[PDB]
Amino acid sequence: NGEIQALELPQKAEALKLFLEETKATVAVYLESLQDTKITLIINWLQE
Amino acid sequence: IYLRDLKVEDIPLARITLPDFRLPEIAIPEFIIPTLNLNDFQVPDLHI
Repeated sequence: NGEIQALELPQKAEALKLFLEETKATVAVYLESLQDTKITLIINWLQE
Repeated sequence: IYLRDLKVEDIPLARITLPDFRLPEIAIPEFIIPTLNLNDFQVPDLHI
């Protein structure tokens, strides 16, 4: 227990969890921006 | 003229972000074996 607490293992786990959640949120935002959830947005793609 | 039915609209991921993939804190399950005493039941009365 002293060795676990000496290496701030729970803190590193929390930081990794937060960074993973941030990365997942960014990836979800990017996917929502890329994927078209509407027919017209696809048709507008033809205009490009 | 283009089709109007999609399945991206059925997926919650393409609509709202989902910060999944969480990491539990680094802990340890502490479980100690009980102290089993038996000298109180039997008493060796024989000299060796």
